[PDB]
Amino acid sequence: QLLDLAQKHFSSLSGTYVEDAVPAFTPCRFTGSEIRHRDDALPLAHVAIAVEGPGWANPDNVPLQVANAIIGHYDSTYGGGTHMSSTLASVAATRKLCQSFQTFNICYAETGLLGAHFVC
Amino acid sequence: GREFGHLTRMRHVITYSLSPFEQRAFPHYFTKGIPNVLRRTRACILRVAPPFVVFYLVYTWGTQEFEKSKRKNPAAYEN
Repeated sequence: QLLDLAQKHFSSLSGTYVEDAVPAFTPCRFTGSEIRHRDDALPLAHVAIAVEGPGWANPDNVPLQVANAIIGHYDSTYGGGTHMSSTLASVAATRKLCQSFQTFNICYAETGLLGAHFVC
Repeated sequence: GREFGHLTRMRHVITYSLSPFEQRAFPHYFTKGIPNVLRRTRACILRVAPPFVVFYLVYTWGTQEFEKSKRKNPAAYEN
């Protein structure tokens, strides 16, 4: 039924590019750099640190997701606190280092941002 | 007391930096460095050199005057 409805309605839409102006995908370079917007008025500091990561189709995404899960995520509202398995989360809860910290694995077609974001 | 956290209050100052491994250690070292050195020397020289020029003049004058002092005076043995 979905296929028939698609044939009924979306069929007119075409993949031809006017005057053969076809957009071409471009690999994006990853540049190790630091951008600091120092605004001492703000209550808490947000820092995001990342390294270049695999693309969507790269097989290494799964082990990296396992590694990030090992690192874990913590927020001040988490009940686990000190006893939480994540060493970073445990130390953060014990010393009240950060309000929240989470690990992200953003993946794009050919590059990705692998790292963590912590508010402290 | 003096620690990075509470040194001073600054706002809305954004700084962009590059990784050392992504940038060249010596960028335009001679093409830009030599003109900059010349500019710095031009700015400083008028203030710096003249005292040492005066010292050199004084030193030469003193050395020559001492050498003259040691030298014989003919008039002393005229008689």
